[PDB]
Amino acid sequence: QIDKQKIADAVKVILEAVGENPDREGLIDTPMRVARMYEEVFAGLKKDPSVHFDTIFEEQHEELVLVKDIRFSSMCEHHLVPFFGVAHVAYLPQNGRVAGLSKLARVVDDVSRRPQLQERITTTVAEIMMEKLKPLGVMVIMEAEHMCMTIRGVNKPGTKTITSAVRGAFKNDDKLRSEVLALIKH
Amino acid sequence: QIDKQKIADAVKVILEAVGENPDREGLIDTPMRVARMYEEVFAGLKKDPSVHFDTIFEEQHEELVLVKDIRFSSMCEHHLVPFFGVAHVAYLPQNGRVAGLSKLARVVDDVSRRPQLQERITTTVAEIMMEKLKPLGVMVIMEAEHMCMTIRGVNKPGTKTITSAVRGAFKNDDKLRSEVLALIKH
Amino acid sequence: QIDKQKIADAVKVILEAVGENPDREGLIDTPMRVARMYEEVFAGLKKDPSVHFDTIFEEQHEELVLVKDIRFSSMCEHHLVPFFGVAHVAYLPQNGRVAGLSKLARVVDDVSRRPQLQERITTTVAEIMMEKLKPLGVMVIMEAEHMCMTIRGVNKPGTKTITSAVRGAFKNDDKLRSEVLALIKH
Amino acid sequence: QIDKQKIADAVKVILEAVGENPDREGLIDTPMRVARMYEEVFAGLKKDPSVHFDTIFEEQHEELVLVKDIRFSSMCEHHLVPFFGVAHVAYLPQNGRVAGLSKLARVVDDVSRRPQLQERITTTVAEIMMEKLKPLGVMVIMEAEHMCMTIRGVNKPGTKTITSAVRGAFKNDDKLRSEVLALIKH
Amino acid sequence: QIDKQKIADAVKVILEAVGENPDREGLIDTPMRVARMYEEVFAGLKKDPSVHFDTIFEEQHEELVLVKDIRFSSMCEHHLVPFFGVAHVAYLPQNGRVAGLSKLARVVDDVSRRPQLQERITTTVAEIMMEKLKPLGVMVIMEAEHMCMTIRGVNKPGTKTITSAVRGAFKNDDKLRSEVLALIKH
Amino acid sequence: QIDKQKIADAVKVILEAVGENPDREGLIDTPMRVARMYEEVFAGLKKDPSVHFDTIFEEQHEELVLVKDIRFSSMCEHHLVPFFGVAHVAYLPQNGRVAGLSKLARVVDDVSRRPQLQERITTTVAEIMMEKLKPLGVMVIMEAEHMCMTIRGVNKPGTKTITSAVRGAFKNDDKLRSEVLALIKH
Amino acid sequence: QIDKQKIADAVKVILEAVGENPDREGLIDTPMRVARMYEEVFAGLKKDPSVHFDTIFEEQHEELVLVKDIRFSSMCEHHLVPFFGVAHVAYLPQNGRVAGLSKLARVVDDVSRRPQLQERITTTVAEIMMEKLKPLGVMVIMEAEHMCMTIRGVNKPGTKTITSAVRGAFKNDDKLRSEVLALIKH
Amino acid sequence: QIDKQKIADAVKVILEAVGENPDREGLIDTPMRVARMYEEVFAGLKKDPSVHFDTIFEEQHEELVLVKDIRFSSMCEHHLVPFFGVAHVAYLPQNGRVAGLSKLARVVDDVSRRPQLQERITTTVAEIMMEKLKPLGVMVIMEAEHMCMTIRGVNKPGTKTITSAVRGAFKNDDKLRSEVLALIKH
Amino acid sequence: QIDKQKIADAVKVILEAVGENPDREGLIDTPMRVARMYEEVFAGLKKDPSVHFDTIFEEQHEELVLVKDIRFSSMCEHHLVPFFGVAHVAYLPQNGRVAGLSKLARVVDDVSRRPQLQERITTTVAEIMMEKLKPLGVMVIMEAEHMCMTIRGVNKPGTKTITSAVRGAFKNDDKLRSEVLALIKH
Amino acid sequence: QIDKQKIADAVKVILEAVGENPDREGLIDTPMRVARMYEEVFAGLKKDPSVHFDTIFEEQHEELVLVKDIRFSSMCEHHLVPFFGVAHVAYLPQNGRVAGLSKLARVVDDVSRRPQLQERITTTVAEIMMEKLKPLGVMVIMEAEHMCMTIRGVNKPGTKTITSAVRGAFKNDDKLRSEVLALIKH
Repeated sequence: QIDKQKIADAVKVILEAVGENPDREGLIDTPMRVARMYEEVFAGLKKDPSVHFDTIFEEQHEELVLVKDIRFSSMCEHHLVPFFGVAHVAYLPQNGRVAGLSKLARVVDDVSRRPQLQERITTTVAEIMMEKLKPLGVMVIMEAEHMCMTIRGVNKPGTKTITSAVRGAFKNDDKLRSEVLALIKH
Repeated sequence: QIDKQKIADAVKVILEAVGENPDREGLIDTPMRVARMYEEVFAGLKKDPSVHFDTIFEEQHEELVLVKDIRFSSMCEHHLVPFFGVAHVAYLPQNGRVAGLSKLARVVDDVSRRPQLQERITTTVAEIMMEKLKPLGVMVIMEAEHMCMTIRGVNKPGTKTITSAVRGAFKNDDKLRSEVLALIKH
Repeated sequence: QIDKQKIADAVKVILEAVGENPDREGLIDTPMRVARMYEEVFAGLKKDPSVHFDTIFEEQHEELVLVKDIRFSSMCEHHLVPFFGVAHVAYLPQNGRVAGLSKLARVVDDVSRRPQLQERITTTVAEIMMEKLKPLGVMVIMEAEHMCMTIRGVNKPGTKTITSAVRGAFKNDDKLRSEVLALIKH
Repeated sequence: QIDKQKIADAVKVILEAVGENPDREGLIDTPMRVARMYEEVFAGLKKDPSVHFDTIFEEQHEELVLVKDIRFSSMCEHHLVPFFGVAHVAYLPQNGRVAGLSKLARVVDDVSRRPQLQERITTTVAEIMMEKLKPLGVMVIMEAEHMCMTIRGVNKPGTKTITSAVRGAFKNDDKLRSEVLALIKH
Repeated sequence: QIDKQKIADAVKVILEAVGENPDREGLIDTPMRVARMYEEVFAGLKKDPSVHFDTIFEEQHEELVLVKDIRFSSMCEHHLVPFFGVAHVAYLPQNGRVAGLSKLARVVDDVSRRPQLQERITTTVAEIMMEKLKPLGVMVIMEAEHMCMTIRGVNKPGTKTITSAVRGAFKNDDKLRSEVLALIKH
Repeated sequence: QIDKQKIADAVKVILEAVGENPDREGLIDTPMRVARMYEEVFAGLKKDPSVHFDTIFEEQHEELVLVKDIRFSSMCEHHLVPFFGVAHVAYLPQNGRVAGLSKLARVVDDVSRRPQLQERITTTVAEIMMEKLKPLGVMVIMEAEHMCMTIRGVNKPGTKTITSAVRGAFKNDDKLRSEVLALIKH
Repeated sequence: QIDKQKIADAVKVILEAVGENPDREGLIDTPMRVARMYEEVFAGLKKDPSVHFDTIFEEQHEELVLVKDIRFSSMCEHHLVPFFGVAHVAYLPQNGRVAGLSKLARVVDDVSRRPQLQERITTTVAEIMMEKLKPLGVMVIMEAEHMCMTIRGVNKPGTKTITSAVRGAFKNDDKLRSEVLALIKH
Repeated sequence: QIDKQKIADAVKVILEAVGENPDREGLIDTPMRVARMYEEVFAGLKKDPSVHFDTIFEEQHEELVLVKDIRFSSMCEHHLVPFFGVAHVAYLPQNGRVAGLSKLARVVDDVSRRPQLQERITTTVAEIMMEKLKPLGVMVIMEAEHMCMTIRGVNKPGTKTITSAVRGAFKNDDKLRSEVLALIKH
Repeated sequence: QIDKQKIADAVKVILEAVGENPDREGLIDTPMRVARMYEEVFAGLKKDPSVHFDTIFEEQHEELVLVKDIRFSSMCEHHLVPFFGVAHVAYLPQNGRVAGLSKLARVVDDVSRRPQLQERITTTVAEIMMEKLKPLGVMVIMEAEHMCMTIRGVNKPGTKTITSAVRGAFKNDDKLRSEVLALIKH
Repeated sequence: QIDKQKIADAVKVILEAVGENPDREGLIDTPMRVARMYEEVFAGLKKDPSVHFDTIFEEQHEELVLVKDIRFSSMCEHHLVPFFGVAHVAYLPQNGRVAGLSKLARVVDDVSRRPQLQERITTTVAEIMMEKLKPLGVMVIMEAEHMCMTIRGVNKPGTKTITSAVRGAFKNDDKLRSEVLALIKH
């Protein structure tokens, strides 16, 4: 349970401090709206994201699985402004241990819903999968645009950041990485 | 000069309140970074945006000028989260009073650099142009994506908001409005 | 409070009736999953979708607002299979009554979360807006693909259905309707 | 022969249970429509999909054949909601045994017309080909969007699942797999 | 029931006449395959396409409905070679009479499944809708590529033929036609 | 010389057999039109397609030549319905035996102008080039859509079939094949 | 019959005059090749292009027919270098007089196969249609790129020239012209 | 003839003044290179842009001619930095006076080859055409990107400026302007 | 110096020989226009293309440089009709010898401005770069459309010819060739 | 602090020398505007671009990070005219040393804000990243259009120059380079 009233009070202080009128009609509810938003976008601070893979797995299957264009969003920890884009998750199941698709997506969301670095989301999702799924390998790629960069002095809209994490077989098998990348293009 | 320290204190309170560890390496400078960011993105609170048109050029031309796909960003006043996209600005000069292209962009930026509604940015830019350029008419269209919407519970990425403001000749000449809209399509 | 157990029993009957083995591993949890899904996608049956506009902002703004590409999904009432696409909502505020963007999206979602016709979603959204925003006018357009049609006998993938509802000023002002349509193309 | 009446009764129970009015005009025929739909989309439960290859053409051609962007749809067995996209099927004929294109498509359709996992459709198609075509190798790739995921709480529209099955020469020849993937991009 | 054997005999004659060897492996079954194909693509000769309407529900709904990008194919009556593309069907319901979307598609198919002129398919579909739906108006547009043209001496691949039929209100209201055309672009 | 009258008679029989009125205005000339069309599209039955290379130009150039997006059409031998698309031809010349571009196209056309399998067109073009040009290697890729599949019960519009044939150096040099494939994407 | 030898002698003179060696291997046959090419591309000098409409189809159809993206090429009369692109032809049939598609294309080709101005091709095609089809109106649009301009003098590759001719109803009905233009833009 | 040496001396002074080393390898030849560049890009200062408009008579060449996507570049007179894009020129011939297409392009180039405002290039081109062609009307549109704006502090890459000039019939006939705009979109 | 009058006399002979009226208004100046055109497009016959190739010196720079999408045009030596498209030039500088961009383009133009084969342009540009830059290697790719093929009997518009030449390191390093190809796609 | 007056005097001399009237309204302030512009775009002459590298430490993160489509602009040192496009920067962090994204962009800008060669910007950025981040390797690619080439006699708009620099692991690992290139295309 987040203390929304405490956050709201801080937001009000911020608004006064930047030279705004916190009592004007457009801002009256902003403090609480910001609080509610933080509650939602930082909910992952209160959750172990690995729990979604504590579940019964899907019917046995032994070949590459790739789930691509999984939308995500997060907040840069440096500036607390959103960054957003897609994640692509590929892996080689071992002994038929396959992840429910919606569980995958929940991991990405849960890891994301806290102040982050894209790099840390990428590796964490890869680590959780290695831990919980014990596959022959995993490859995670994330692609995102950072407002940290679009709205600020630097002002570079259209810049995409791309992170990747390879574990297990994907670390040593370039042909496999290469196939994943080809399948992700389309 | 805004009180950055005061803002930083409030941000720290927010980080504790959401359940984060404000002393961890990735957050230690976040309070001050957010304060410096707010100083930059809300600088417009301290500026008259109309000053950029205190220099206008006198060459004699009476026909339509459209500047399209001017990038902008701002922060929704409801949630203090960025929205960003493009502005298109069209006007009918008279007495050859023409706006420098960079001056136009500065007006858009200055109006934008405060907590805003897209609607209000749109009309303000239009009003400033009527006041300072005294053209036969102006038409302003803005197109933007709101993170207010993409990162929150509602979760609708790809939603675009489009606003417009017409003044002078554009208000009564539908053919003219129509031509502008065709030229903006591209 | 939906009787999920009852639904699950009916689903199990359906699975037997189509010639499946409801006791096979891949189907054992299907009855309850379907029940939980129905609870979610038909939640709108228990909600008044108009409540989201019980809070409205007063600004001094009188010009066109268009929110386009709002993703939605629903279930055809004929076949209980999903249809999905986008809604575009345009309105002319009256007396500065402006809708929060997220409130708009919520209305679309809530109206959508029940067995539907696309036509009815379109008009209902429009009606709710006229009633709760009291704008000069509203125009709602929806564009969607129906699985009723992609998977089933007609087998016409790629077919899009487009519905519209105009009220108030949009009903009588063809120029205005025309401008909305141009802005929606881009 | 499916017991449609039994299904229709169960659907009526479901409609009552979710809080709908089964007697309203839009729903009166829904129970039977759903029954007829299930009879069609699950027809594959009554068919051997391998019969379509009981006719094969013998012309000494030994090189790669790829049939790409074969539309398919199916119903997830977990939620009985459609998933749909494209299948790509590549094979290396052996002794000039070539598949009729329409026979290929029929196999995909027939395997699909039952409650499924994408993975199982992929491998089943591949197995049927190896068995009935006896080619040097087969590669099957499927790309699909699951409504299981777009309409439910998880709410991740745009997410694509990609499955693959390689047999014979495609299992050991990475260059060949690579060429197929290039030809599928375009 | 058509006389497939008769057709097969004629096809065999055609194959001998063009200098082919009707006994070679690739052609042995061609006569009967062509017969079965004609039975399917010319099935409309045995059917009344008007029987599919009206699946008319009552809504209280008076606004435009457009179903676009309905795939169709037919055979030119001049050369018995396929032409194919899309149909777009728009109407203004009267007294809340709405057409099932799939019923619309079936009408297009049925009218199409016979030797045709694109022009005739277009008007026939429009007439059937006026007769059976009794709407305020209908507009039908078809867009297609003719192999009559792509494979023959003239050899103009990429040529599209576009036909239209307007009835009722669409005949007199250019604004309405115009809106339909805008919605069909996209 | 083809016996057009004999073909026309057979076409008339086919029209009666399918339940059409052969004497209606749109069909009266169809029998002879179809005969003249068959004369044209099956002209290749009377031609040696290799004669176009009884002509070569000695330049002493040894590097890759690729002619891409050569339009072709043909008739499936299984159903006598058109298929059409593009051919790409690449080769490594040897001793100034470069092929005139129009001579290449003529070979494709000539091989195509008879009842065919896409596979056979692909290999035949490749064989003719090896025989007549004696290059270090050849690679032929064809991409086409089959009406065999778009207009019939299977009904899969947008399906493309891709065939290839490699000879000489292209058979052993995967890097070379790969480069060709890259150059064909653009 | 044209005097190819005379042309070949003139071409040889041209080659000498520009400082080329007419006896080198690549040019030996060029004079006769250019003669044969001129015989083909200027064949329209010997043909009445109107004869293709001496056969008309009668069916009582009165609505708009548009044939778009008809490829053509011609030679500028100013420089004898090719220009090429597409023609779009729209007409309103009168008393059911409809043009065969291939006949239309032939007219465009025949008018084109002589030294031309794009403007003249456009009006000539329109005039022939009014004369031979006696429709309520015709609209012809041509779009082309001129090598007159890409290789020589302006050196402006990508420049398109667009010409139009309206007759009959299209001359007076701007809504109709407008609809044609919309249908051409897809 | 320009005094290049004088320009080169001034450029060298500029390089010293900005803190650069004019003797370093990369700058040694820069002063003369800048001089030669100015000679080329400002050559229009020494020419009468036209100055060269000869026409030919064609019959019922009274209809619209549009030359679109004419590439141009120029230098802003405010900053002496390039701007570039396309010009579109449309006119209604009078009495069959047609412009050579390349002559049009030359006029654009020549007017462009001097320090400019986009507005002035636009009107000048329009005026020259009215004076020298005496058409019923002319419409000129230019679309360009200004480096004045992409490289400087304002920093707005992607911004396009669009100017237009209408004379004669285009000034009073909105339908005509509209048709031009539609044809320019494609 | 070219003898333009001699060429003009030969062109006039050609025009009479093809059955044209050389005294009609559109053709009166054509002989001289064609002469002036040949003077321009064959100017390379009088020029050494290597002579203006100057290098730029960047000390120690050794990494890949690619200049892509360099427009060129030329005339096929077989038919004297234009072909045009793009050249891509990649090289590995040695010891910091780098090519000025405009110098590169000039070499391409100069080699092109004579009757050519695409292959010969390709290798010649490669050779000149080995000679004048002495790089570690060069790769040249050209992509063009030939009117030799679009306007003639063969009639295959859209056909692209692609040539390549590799020297030095690009000859033995397939990875490097591959990277160039990837960079050219975009 | 650069001597703006000196620069302004030189610019005035340049304007006279090219044949312009420096006293005309549009040019009066140009000299000083150019001076102020040079002060801004060449500000990098006074800064060390390596100072911005405040790396961030994330844990032990060792996997690929790519920041792509970073907009940049600079001035060619040869002609002092802008070139602009994108930079892509990829690196393999060592010991968790990661670069702030905005810091990366600042380095690109600072290196760019001086007369440059694209090649030198590319290597300098790469060097700075090796020095300051000490990663396992870096790859920098830049893609730009040069006005040096678009506005001048050579006149080749659309030409892109692509430069690269590889250090550390990217120098020896072609698979890695290849993966970066794929991710940049995407």
